[PDB]
Amino acid sequence: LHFIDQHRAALIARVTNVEWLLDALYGKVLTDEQYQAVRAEPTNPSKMRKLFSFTPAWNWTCKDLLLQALRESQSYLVEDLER
Amino acid sequence: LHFIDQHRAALIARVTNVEWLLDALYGKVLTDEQYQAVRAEPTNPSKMRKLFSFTPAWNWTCKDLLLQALRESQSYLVEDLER
Amino acid sequence: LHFIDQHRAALIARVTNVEWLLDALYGKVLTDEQYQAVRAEPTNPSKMRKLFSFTPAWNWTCKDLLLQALRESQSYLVEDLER
Amino acid sequence: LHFIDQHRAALIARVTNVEWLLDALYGKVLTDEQYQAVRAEPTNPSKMRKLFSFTPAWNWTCKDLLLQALRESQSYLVEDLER
Amino acid sequence: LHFIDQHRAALIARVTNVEWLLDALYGKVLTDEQYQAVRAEPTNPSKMRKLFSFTPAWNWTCKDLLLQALRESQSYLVEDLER
Amino acid sequence: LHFIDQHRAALIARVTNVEWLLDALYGKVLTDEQYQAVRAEPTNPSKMRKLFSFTPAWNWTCKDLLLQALRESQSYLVEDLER
Amino acid sequence: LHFIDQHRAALIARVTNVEWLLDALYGKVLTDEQYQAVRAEPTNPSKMRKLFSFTPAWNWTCKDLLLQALRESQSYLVEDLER
Amino acid sequence: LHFIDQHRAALIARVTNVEWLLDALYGKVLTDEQYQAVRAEPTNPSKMRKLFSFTPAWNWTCKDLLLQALRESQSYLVEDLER
Amino acid sequence: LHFIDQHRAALIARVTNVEWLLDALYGKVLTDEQYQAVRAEPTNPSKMRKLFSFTPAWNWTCKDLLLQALRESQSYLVEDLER
Amino acid sequence: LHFIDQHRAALIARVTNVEWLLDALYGKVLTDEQYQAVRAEPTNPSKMRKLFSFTPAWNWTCKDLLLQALRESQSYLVEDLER
Amino acid sequence: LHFIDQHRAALIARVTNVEWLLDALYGKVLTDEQYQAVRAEPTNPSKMRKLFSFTPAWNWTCKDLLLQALRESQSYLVEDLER
Amino acid sequence: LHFIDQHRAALIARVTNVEWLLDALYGKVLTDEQYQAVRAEPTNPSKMRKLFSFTPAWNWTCKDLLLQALRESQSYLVEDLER
Repeated sequence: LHFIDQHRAALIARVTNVEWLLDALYGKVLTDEQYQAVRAEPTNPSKMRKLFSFTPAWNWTCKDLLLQALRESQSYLVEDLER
Repeated sequence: LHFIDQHRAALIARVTNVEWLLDALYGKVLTDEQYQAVRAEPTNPSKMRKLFSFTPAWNWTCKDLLLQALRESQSYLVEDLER
Repeated sequence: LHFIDQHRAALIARVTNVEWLLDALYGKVLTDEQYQAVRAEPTNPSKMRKLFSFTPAWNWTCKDLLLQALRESQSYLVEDLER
Repeated sequence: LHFIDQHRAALIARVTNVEWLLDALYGKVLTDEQYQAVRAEPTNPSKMRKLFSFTPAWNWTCKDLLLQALRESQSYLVEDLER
Repeated sequence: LHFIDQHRAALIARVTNVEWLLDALYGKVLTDEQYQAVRAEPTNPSKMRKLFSFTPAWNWTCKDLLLQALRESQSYLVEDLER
Repeated sequence: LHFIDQHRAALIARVTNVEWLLDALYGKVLTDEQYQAVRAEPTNPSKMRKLFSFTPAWNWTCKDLLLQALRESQSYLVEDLER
Repeated sequence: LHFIDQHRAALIARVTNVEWLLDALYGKVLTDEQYQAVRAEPTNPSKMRKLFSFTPAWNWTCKDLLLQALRESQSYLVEDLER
Repeated sequence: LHFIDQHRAALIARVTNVEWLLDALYGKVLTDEQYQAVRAEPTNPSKMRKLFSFTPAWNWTCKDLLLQALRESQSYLVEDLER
Repeated sequence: LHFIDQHRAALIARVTNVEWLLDALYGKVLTDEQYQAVRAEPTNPSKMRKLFSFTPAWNWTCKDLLLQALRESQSYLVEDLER
Repeated sequence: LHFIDQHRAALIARVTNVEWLLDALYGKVLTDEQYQAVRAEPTNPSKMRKLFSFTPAWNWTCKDLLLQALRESQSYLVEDLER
Repeated sequence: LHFIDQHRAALIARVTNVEWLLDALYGKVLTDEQYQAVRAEPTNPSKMRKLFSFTPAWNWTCKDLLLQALRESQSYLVEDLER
Repeated sequence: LHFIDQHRAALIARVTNVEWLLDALYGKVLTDEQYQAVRAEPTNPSKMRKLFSFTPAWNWTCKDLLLQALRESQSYLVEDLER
């Protein structure tokens, strides 16, 4: 939801595990060519920037799934960020 | 805590026992694929580098547990470093 | 078949023996340079992803043989996954 | 023949091994400068788009050679596509 | 079961008889090649760590068999563990 | 000849004496650094795969010589395999 | 035959006379270098493991010969185990 | 000479020992930085492609030296090649 | 200071230890994203070029620290350099 | 103290009794895992090198105790060395 | 000096004792991290390549010291090479 | 000379007394570490291989001395082999 958009800078500068997020979000909201497009990007902040460049085409449900994926992957990160 | 960040270079260049540290930190702050990635790295300083590249996503508690693990494993190392 | 696609994440995150999958599937669906490329990848989930990136060109028969290889290798893994 | 342009979308979306096609077609119809031009393109669908962008300058013989190269590389892919 | 996962560090740090464990687990869960791979590992803790690296593919039954093997082999070790 | 390629998986999974083959094939088709590289590999199936990863450069005569060495060393193995 | 791999653990754990067995199996399926290799192990279980690691290359005839050798050498073991 | 570029695809697909070629050709036609760049290439066919990417700047003498290095390294490979 | 700028070509072509320089310069003049970006660059001269690309934004003090790092790390390299 | 690293080559090349040294250093500076790791090393100089690879993590006190162990254990070595 | 650079291929392909060379060169021209990096390299020619990758930063004195170390270790090797 | 490496396989497969050879070649060609390393090898053919892997650094004189040692040790072996 709006949480990921309200903390764009922190998500860009602090996410360390993009691989699990891409695996979780594949097929339902990510098409494959986008998967190889974002995967070939060299460094983690750049991959986060590329991934969030595709958000404006998403609905509430897509952001909800992304937020759930972040909570499942790094609960401590979102817990710190919300505080 | 801030200790491991302020002494990053010394931690990279001087610590020698990494895989015990991974076992101590496994299951709470590191996941399985991250464990495999950090373990396959050949040299000890490079493994420390791979581990430290994962720090930015961590909160205060993760660094606290890491400091506890280092104190438990090499008390003499941290004792010398803090001086 | 569709089984490997609809459990893509589980195959990425849980398969531990990729070597026998390669040497069994060699000569019919993977060529030499592809085998060298997938084998040089360091970590097991990363090799799984490298192999799965080649799937979109495959037919029903290739996925059927791949599934048969999984069933022959780890019957328990596929048995747990299907449940 | 007409197979490659009548199924342009499938070739763009499903070809996974492009370097074998490139070096097979090198020298006879492909000169170097566009070889490094296409080789620097990051993801496989994009390289397929770049390669297909040069097709309007090809005659029947060149596209027949390309079809033969595809048949030699992945017989299963063309067999599925023709179906 | 979950017992071997919740006490992973202690099982790594204390188990000294890997030989009879590998003998008992051969065939039903363990094939020849990775048995050879684990048998070439120099130290006992490293052998346990390599063995545990292959657990994510296991189901409940495999973990139960491993727990039974540990109970049969070292009653004192597990008896210390639950307490 | 084609025999060693058509049963590649069986050769990977069943040959146990790589040392005599390496001694027999040294000098004429094996180079010194090649021998050092293949000898440093830990496990027998991995050594066999390292050896077969270098076969595509071989001609008919080299494969025939290797098959002759196999027949000389383990006649029973090739006899069972051909049946 | 299937007997030796059906009860591998008990054979490792109970058989006590290895020198006679190696003498019986020498020359026909065991090479001399294998003979010194297996002889160098300190304990009886280690020698038995070194021998059994060489079984995957064996055919039915070799397993039958080994079964006959064990039957002729240690009867009490075979009738006790088969029950 | 023209031999190496007329058989370019075979050289890409079948050369297995490129490291000796890099060792021999260093200092006279290969400079340090490109040697390091090609040395970091993952797979042997990719190494061959990277090395041949530098050919258009070579004269007859450099190609002759490379051909002589191929002959002295793997006589069987070339001998099969022209035939 | 001006020393590193006046010998730019020598620093690009002769520096062999990039790892310790990045470890030393981290935190004060290098950001996290800069460290990750430079760390993924394949070969040492390329990493030197990438590091020098950000120099125009540096003051006298940053170049002084960089020069001190070079002097203490490899005294022989600089000592040859000004001579 | 600083004595041990200034004569590192002679310490590697001449020390013959390692088991007693590891017994003396066990527990206070040496953990069980690294004890097993160093003890499994084949040759005495190699064991010394494995031990010395662990020095950078040590403080003055650990080196002082190791020096005392050498002095009390082998007198001829140190009495030849310091001169 | 220039001697080791002019005979680089022979040094790569013929040196058999690397560890003594590293111990001789440790401390004054080799740092700890480089020592660990070269140590993990599997094969002797490959460790020679890794060591020679660090030459460009060296001055005349460092190469002279390396030449002296080779003369001290294998006088016969350099004696044959110079001829 | 060329005699020992032209009959390398027979030397590996038939030489039975290595301790006398190491005593004869100690010091002049063999270093202390080299002697300890070759001694720790368990089996005689493996010891012969360990010794022969160190021959490429030898000149004509070392090979001549080794041939003289073999002739002095086992006249029957060389007499049979030369035929």
